[PDB]
Amino acid sequence: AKSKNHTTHNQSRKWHRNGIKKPRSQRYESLKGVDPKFLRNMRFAKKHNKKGLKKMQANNAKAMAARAEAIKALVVSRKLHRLAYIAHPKLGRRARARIARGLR
Amino acid sequence: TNTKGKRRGTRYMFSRPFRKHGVVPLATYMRIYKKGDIVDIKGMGTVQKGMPHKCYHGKTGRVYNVTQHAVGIVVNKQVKGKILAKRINVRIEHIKHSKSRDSFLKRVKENDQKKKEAKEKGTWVQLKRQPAPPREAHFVRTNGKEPELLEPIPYEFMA
Amino acid sequence: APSRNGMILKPHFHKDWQRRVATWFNQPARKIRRRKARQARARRIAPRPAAGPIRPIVRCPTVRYHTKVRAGRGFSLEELRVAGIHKKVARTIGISVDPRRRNKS
Amino acid sequence: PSRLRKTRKLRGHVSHGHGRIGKHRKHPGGRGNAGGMHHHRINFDKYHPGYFGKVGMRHYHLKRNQSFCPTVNLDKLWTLVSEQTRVNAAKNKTGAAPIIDVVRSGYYKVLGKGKLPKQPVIVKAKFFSRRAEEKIKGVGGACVLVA
Amino acid sequence: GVDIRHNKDRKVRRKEPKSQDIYLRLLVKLYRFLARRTNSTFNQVVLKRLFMSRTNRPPLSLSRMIRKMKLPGRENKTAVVVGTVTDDVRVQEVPKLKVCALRVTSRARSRILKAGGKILTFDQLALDSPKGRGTVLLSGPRKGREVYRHFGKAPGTPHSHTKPYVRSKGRKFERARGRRASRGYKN
RNA sequence: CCAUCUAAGGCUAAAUACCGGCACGAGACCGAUAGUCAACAAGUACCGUAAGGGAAAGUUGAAAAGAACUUUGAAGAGAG
RNA sequence: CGGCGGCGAUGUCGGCUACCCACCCGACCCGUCUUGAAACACGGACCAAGGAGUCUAACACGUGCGCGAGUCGGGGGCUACGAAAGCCGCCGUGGCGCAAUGAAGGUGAAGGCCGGCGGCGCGCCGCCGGCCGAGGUGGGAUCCCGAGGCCUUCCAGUCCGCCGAGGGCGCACCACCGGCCCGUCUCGCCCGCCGCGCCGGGGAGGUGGAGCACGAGCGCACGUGUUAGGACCCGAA
RNA sequence: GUCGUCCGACCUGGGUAUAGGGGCGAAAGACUAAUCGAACCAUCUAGUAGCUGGUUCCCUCCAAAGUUUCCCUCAGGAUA
RNA sequence: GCCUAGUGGGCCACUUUUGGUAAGCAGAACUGGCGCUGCGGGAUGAACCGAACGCCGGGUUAAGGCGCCCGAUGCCGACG
RNA sequence: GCAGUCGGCAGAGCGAGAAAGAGAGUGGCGCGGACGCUACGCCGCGACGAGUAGGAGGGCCGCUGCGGUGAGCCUUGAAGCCUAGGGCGCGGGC
RNA sequence: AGGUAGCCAAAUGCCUCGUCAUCUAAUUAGUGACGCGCAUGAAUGGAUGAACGAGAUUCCCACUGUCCCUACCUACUAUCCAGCGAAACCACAGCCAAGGGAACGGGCUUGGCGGAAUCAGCGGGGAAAGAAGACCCUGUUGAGCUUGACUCUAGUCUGG
RNA sequence: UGGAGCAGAAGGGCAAAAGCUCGCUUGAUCUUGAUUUUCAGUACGAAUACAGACCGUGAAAGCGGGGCCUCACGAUCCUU
RNA sequence: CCACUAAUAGGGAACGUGAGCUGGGUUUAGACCGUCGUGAGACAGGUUAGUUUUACCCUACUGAUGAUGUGUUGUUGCCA
Ligand SMILES: [Mg+2]
Ligand SMILES: [Mg+2]
Ligand SMILES: [Mg+2]
Ligand SMILES: [Mg+2]
Ligand SMILES: [Mg+2]
Ligand SMILES: [Mg+2]
Ligand SMILES: [Mg+2]
Ligand SMILES: [Mg+2]
Ligand SMILES: [Mg+2]
Ligand SMILES: [Mg+2]
Ligand SMILES: [Mg+2]
Ligand SMILES: [Mg+2]
Ligand SMILES: [Mg+2]
Ligand SMILES: [Mg+2]
Ligand SMILES: [Mg+2]
Ligand SMILES: [Mg+2]
Ligand SMILES: [Mg+2]
Ligand SMILES: [Mg+2]
Ligand SMILES: [Mg+2]
Ligand SMILES: [Mg+2]
Ligand SMILES: [Mg+2]
Ligand SMILES: [Mg+2]
Ligand SMILES: [Mg+2]
Ligand SMILES: [Mg+2]
Ligand SMILES: [Mg+2]
Ligand SMILES: [Mg+2]
Ligand SMILES: [Mg+2]
Ligand SMILES: [Mg+2]
Ligand SMILES: [Mg+2]
Ligand SMILES: [Mg+2]
Ligand SMILES: [Mg+2]
Ligand SMILES: [Mg+2]
Ligand SMILES: [Mg+2]
Ligand SMILES: [Mg+2]
Ligand SMILES: [Mg+2]
Ligand SMILES: [Mg+2]
Ligand SMILES: [Mg+2]
Ligand SMILES: [Mg+2]
Ligand SMILES: [Mg+2]
Ligand SMILES: [Mg+2]
Ligand SMILES: [Mg+2]
Ligand SMILES: [Mg+2]
Ligand SMILES: [Mg+2]
Ligand SMILES: [Mg+2]
Ligand SMILES: [Mg+2]
Ligand SMILES: [Mg+2]
Ligand SMILES: [Mg+2]
Ligand SMILES: [Mg+2]
Ligand SMILES: [Mg+2]
Ligand SMILES: [Mg+2]
Ligand SMILES: [Mg+2]
Ligand SMILES: [Mg+2]
Ligand SMILES: [Mg+2]
Ligand SMILES: [Mg+2]
Ligand SMILES: [Mg+2]
Ligand SMILES: [Mg+2]
Ligand SMILES: [Mg+2]
Ligand SMILES: [Mg+2]
Ligand SMILES: [Mg+2]
Ligand SMILES: [Mg+2]
Ligand SMILES: [Mg+2]
Ligand SMILES: [Mg+2]
Ligand SMILES: [Mg+2]
Ligand SMILES: [Mg+2]
Ligand SMILES: [Mg+2]
Ligand SMILES: [Mg+2]
Ligand SMILES: [Mg+2]
Ligand SMILES: [Mg+2]
Ligand SMILES: [Mg+2]
Repeated sequence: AKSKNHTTHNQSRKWHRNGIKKPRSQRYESLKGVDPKFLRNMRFAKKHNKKGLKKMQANNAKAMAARAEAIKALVVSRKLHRLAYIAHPKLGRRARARIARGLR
Repeated sequence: TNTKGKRRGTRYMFSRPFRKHGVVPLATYMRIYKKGDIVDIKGMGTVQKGMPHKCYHGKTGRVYNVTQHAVGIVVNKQVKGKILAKRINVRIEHIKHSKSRDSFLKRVKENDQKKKEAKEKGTWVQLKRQPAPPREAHFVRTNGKEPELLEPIPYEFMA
Repeated sequence: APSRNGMILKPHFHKDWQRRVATWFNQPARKIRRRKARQARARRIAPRPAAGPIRPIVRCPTVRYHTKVRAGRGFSLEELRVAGIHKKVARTIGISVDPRRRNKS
Repeated sequence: PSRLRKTRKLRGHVSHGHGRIGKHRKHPGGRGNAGGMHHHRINFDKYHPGYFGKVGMRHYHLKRNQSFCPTVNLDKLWTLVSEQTRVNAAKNKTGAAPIIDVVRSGYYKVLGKGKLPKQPVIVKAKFFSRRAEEKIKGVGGACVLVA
Repeated sequence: GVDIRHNKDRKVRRKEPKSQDIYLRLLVKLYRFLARRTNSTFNQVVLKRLFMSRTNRPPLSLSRMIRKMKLPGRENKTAVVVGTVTDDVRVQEVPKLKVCALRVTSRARSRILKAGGKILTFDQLALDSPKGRGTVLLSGPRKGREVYRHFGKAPGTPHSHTKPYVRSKGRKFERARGRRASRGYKN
């Protein structure tokens, strides 16, 4: 009783019924497999980013003034265009009313 | 059935090109691979260490980890009906920088360079690249000469 | 055969359990009969209390329960001796007696 | 209710929801947990890792009342006493701190999980966690061992 | 003959509550009218949340509701949940809360009402704010049930922190072969 | 060291069990191919040397008022 | 249609269907196993009656109800239908839940700021006090504020409602980063006392865990699925 | 019908003895109540079956697989 | 995201293709079919061509056809 | 989409290409008006409809028995059964 | 140990219808020999051999319907009638040729064609009936028997 | 230009080498995790980049945690 | 192979034809020999003994009555 050994016959149909989805790339991907020395130092950097917090607020409030002051320191046819202006509901309102104000 | 060997059927794939054997040229080793950089995988057979498997040869991926002599790359690999994002470790000899993204970088530099100027001049530039349009109506000058008359050749049995 | 994610179960039904199945359809009948036996006892011992003799205060052993006190089997012979009650007249005037129980405190 | 069962809608269909090719046979695969190491090994390893094998010491006559130690965290520590116990202790000025015996309420050990409200307390337990006692000292208070 | 697939034509979203509760159905009858005849999307989210099962309406504890109304900019404003407001006993101080809910547990009612707060029901919420202005819609943890610890990657695959189904837990219950390096392998 | 009993002799109700038996009561049960094998001359008739096996079979009508008398036929069976 | 016609009481009108018959076209006998049945595959002469996914237990998930950090009297007890229902709380014993981890001994779930003092050589490496205090980033249903504006002769001029550039707080949830707990490993300096010990406690960095990180469970009912039971029904040698 | 034997290891009635992994056998695995390469009866027992057969109302909506890997696996399961 | 039935005997054809003298043979790749599916056409027909189906009226087509069976040339059809 | 059946307590609008108010104040005779709406209902648009194994939904389809209900039916005739009668429903069936 | 005495194409010889003789018109048969004996052989008994045999073969005489080559007669049937009166079997049924088709049709396609109800015969067909193929294979189904199979055990030997 | 050798089958790879000859050695050591390969995206085996030790070697850059790569191997229970 | 003869051609029809026969040979159970096997047993190796069932159904076939029509009947006929 021999039988069929191997095929990949209906498989490309079955893979495409629910689709061959690309894997879900979202930002901030995981850090598994990165170099442990680099990751240990990165965790030390993240552990001490709060240390220079005063320099951040000092330079942030200083950069706010030096740019917020710097912003205000120196500061197709005569038929079809005209009909598109008259038949515009908000632009051609008084000019549309002028037709009746002549038509009386 | 076949064998599940790691280099099965890689006789021409991992072989060196003709008259390209021997010493690896040393600017292969001098290229800077950052995190997130897009590179192409191509297994050099001179170096037997760090060799990618044959299913990664000719695939393009994103570098997620850098070590002394090798990088980790996220590679799309289709496994029947699902595509997995591979975390592979492969040496510097078996990779090369992909040029597919550095023309998009050329396009974004000439697109922000065409947004930031001509805005003060008021005109409108184009940034989305249109496909190859139908050919414009043009005149064809036959100055003097009449178009040469072609006939099919008689069949002669060549050999 | 097992299906996907589920518990591994070991039902103890490999014996002939259906001969020895004890249904409880006589539960309210047992309750009603126990009740009538209780009132028959209470009517028989007419001024003596219905639950029975007085039971002593015992500390439960075995650390889960050793903060809790409960009713023991009987007052011990040294408790009756210090109370000045004969250990044979105690059960006649309604005192439970436990000869087996020591005191340690 | 037999009338809401699937077997009422299966009246008139030949194979009763079990297929014409592979039928409803008796026990195709063995009974119970048969073949858990042989032919159901993939299921047993994929969903029940650690089912086979023998780990750790035996203890022949285990009395579960011996290792009885119900624990309480410090966030539920004031739930053992009434509310007037907390608010009278809050309003008084003599420093008269109430006692919480957790053995009285039914616990043997105090672990310290939550934050503890800022007022003194005397806590009696059979055992204490280190973080529990240091939080009671930090809020101001005492840990009293009882047996 | 048209080449279209009909596998996902029928949406598998609830049109009505499966509950035959007449009080919930009168609430749904109110908020069908509100979610249809108003421009407010709050009323739509309220009506679709009134549809859901009990598991998709997990209870909201007092402390979670305290901290979600504690955020800056959410003062004098009504907490709305379409589930249960339950008591949380690890809470020492309860500030003034204006709450609308389907059910409030009895001790949570005592704590909120002794705190000087108001408990509304949804028919009162509709008469107070017909479009849900001045509302903070909240939910309980929808993964808070213990089924989700069993849900995920199969335990027995690498880096799979999924709780297995055990009859009991102990040293001889699912701890040996696939879980120690000494007993064959570790995942 | 400590703890706990005092073996190799004996009796003892109650709570507990009860598909046999005596007498009952009940039922979201079954309704004569069902329900016990057995609604009835049922562990009967019948079978096997034996151990054993083992049925079928309820219903006129309210009341037998169960058709006197006449006639054909030897009668069964008819017609009145 | 604000257009008309004809036929009518014992021989005619209508009745798609319903009984029989006629004709044209179509049309092989069902069930089953099978790649393939009208098969020279098997079962079926005909009719009536009977005749096959049930019940119990466990688990999983979903859904409904009640109560909810609890929940549950199922066992016991008190007071015709009713062997029911009601009650008990100093009957919650107990189960499951609120805590995990380790083989076990066992242990067991945030911290920062300020005042005082190259001891060392916690400027670094503990304790006295006070204060603030349960993380962050991105997305995120809802919701909040509002530069302006939604005409009826025209300027104001107020209130209400609506819309809105833009900016916010951000539910649940997801992804990532930190943080905390138990096992284990590596490094390293201290802190404690009734007994200063082969004592006890702490830190930094990884790593194993079915964890924590402001609960979600319990009981009941329904439905499916997997089992143990005669186990959908009939069948061995 | 034709045949073997028909004074002897002959034929035959009744009584008696041996009983089921046992008897008895001038031996064919023959006979042991039409049953024998292990009788018959009842029970365990509704023994188990990856194997055949069957599996009972209507309408509506959706709609496959015979492929991967592992298995004393190849007429079967687990897994995707 | 959960739960999950059925399936895990396949077969046929263009093109590629291995063994075999070859096979309505055995074995693969790609895609489409048949199985699971009626309909028009190939006289007939699992798979070929056209085309996929709620119950109907009008119209029109595809692939096939148009002496008669048998709808359609019963055209004063073209050139051999 | 429809709770807007908003009626001498009246004024009968909201299909219209273009974000929003048929807003309100103050200075400069005859007694009338279809239907609807078991909101688990009713109405309107558009696209679609093959199906084995299998899954799900709706059954004013059917049987038996129980709990409620129909001031139900029934010896002036119940169940059952027969019928070239009348019909209904896509059908189960009535 | 290397098969001795004997015997043989035997009931034992593949090649093989062995070679020679004899038997016949003609003999793969029979008998007598021959022995290189696939693979004869001595109480796993060898060789012989009267008498006996419902034992297996070959030839001859005699006799005959065994046959050439069939025919006729008799009894009981069959047949018909009176009385009596079953069973097997049965999807529906029943005329063919070719086609296609699960590769041998009663039905389908295309043709040939087709006429009530019946009797005696008949054995071509119904892949006729009879009995879930006994041959073959599969089953993680058995049973009878054997032993150098695995694991035991009655008995028995031996020691304490 | 490798037409030699690199332990072997074959293929790939290799020339101041990966071959041959010396010198010194024991990275063929201890310990976490991640990954590839077969894959169900499970184990084993094999492999790959890291990291933490402690070493070898070289003037040093470096290189080494077995063999130039593709093969050379083994769960639970038990024993040691 | 003998003999005759004009010649002593080859085939098919489920390798036509067993409810037509026969049963010599294959191919059950009895038994002998050779070879093989420790053995039970095996042998496209010899040898001997070994139950051949049913038609009355439908068709086909062969005969036998008849059947529709000419009004009924009979005689004589014709030949598709
Ligand atoms: Mg197969
Ligand atoms: Mg299954
Ligand atoms: Mg009592
Ligand atoms: Mg179906
Ligand atoms: Mg079936
Ligand atoms: Mg099913
Ligand atoms: Mg199956
Ligand atoms: Mg089953
Ligand atoms: Mg195995
Ligand atoms: Mg369509
Ligand atoms: Mg469909
Ligand atoms: Mg779908
Ligand atoms: Mg004594
Ligand atoms: Mg005694
Ligand atoms: Mg009867
Ligand atoms: Mg009856
Ligand atoms: Mg009976
Ligand atoms: Mg009768
Ligand atoms: Mg026709
Ligand atoms: Mg079948
Ligand atoms: Mg077949
Ligand atoms: Mg069929
Ligand atoms: Mg055929
Ligand atoms: Mg069959
Ligand atoms: Mg039959
Ligand atoms: Mg019936
Ligand atoms: Mg639930
Ligand atoms: Mg009663
Ligand atoms: Mg399940
Ligand atoms: Mg059964
Ligand atoms: Mg079952
Ligand atoms: Mg049986
Ligand atoms: Mg004898
Ligand atoms: Mg024999
Ligand atoms: Mg099988
Ligand atoms: Mg089969
Ligand atoms: Mg199968
Ligand atoms: Mg083939
Ligand atoms: Mg084949
Ligand atoms: Mg099939
Ligand atoms: Mg399809
Ligand atoms: Mg089709
Ligand atoms: Mg043709
Ligand atoms: Mg084509
Ligand atoms: Mg038409
Ligand atoms: Mg035609
Ligand atoms: Mg359909
Ligand atoms: Mg000799
Ligand atoms: Mg002769
Ligand atoms: Mg001779
Ligand atoms: Mg011999
Ligand atoms: Mg011999
Ligand atoms: Mg007669
Ligand atoms: Mg036939
Ligand atoms: Mg016909
Ligand atoms: Mg015949
Ligand atoms: Mg068979
Ligand atoms: Mg058989
Ligand atoms: Mg098998
Ligand atoms: Mg056996
Ligand atoms: Mg290292
Ligand atoms: Mg080397
Ligand atoms: Mg084992
Ligand atoms: Mg023949
Ligand atoms: Mg024949
Ligand atoms: Mg015969
Ligand atoms: Mg013979
Ligand atoms: Mg024989
Ligand atoms: Mg006859």
